[PDB]
Amino acid sequence: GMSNKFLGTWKLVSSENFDDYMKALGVGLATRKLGNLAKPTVIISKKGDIITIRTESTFKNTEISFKLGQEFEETTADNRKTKSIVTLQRGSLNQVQRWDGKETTIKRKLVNGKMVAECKMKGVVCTRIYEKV
Ligand SMILES: CCCCCC/C=C\CCCCCCCCCC(=O)O
Repeated sequence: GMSNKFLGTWKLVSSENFDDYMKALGVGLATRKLGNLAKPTVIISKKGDIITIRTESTFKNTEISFKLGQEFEETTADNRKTKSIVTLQRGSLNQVQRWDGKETTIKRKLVNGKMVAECKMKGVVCTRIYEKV
């Protein structure tokens, strides 16, 4: 299952191409300006086979709970209602969100003890690096 090295609290330390990623999602300018300033913490926890990913920031908080391989309904930070799934691939925790015939992926992987989130929508690739805190 998911590595126990994911469990705990993570702080954003770098974000590359997030504005274009949000644009691809249809997020408007005022929201993007606050999203570009946000430096969230992400808390990953697990109870039995249920994994929770909680994001906290001044602007927006989110939380998802899921079992690997089991599709669920999600509310995203920008207020999309998606059909989502999280699965593993080579230890990467990979999320897909679907809605209105569109798709985005967020792949969260451990790299030298950091957590790297690769976020893809259309041709846009955004990379967000987190330190464990
Ligand atoms: C919730 C805190 C960050 C987002 C703040 C701006 C709010 C809405 C715009 C849409 C953002 C959707 C992506 C959120 C980030 C996913 C990748 C990650 O966990 O780093």
